Amino acid sequence: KLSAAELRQLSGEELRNKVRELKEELFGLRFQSATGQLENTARLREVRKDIARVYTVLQERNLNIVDDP
RNA sequence: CAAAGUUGUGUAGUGCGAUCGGUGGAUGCCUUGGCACCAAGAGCCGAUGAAGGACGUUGUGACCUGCGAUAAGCCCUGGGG
Ligand SMILES: [Mg+2]
Repeated sequence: KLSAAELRQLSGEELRNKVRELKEELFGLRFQSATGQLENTARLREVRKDIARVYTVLQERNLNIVDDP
């Protein structure tokens, strides 16, 4: 899974929790990469892409491009 | 055999020719680059912060191109497969 437009079915607070969880996962991945672990390197970019998606949804809600749930 | 006389000279090197190579990158044939134009556009950008940059950004060392900590990319829409 890589997240998609179903993030628009979530609420603001749980989307922000999603942001925090994604940031923590990226932190762990970066530490693994530094320490020599993390064979799965593509996730290291996909997590940042997911953060971008969640910020996209939040900003469209904030700017009223899409009606806020 | 002696006497008198004649002629000859490449083991150092060199010249010329032929031949076989080396160096060199001319020539010929090209080209992801230029040059001069034609036709149609567009003729402004900027405090909603420009022109141009610095630094950063990739699974990984650099540089170029793109991008800006949402960082060779995020979303919507249409096309295409
Ligand atoms: Mg003209």
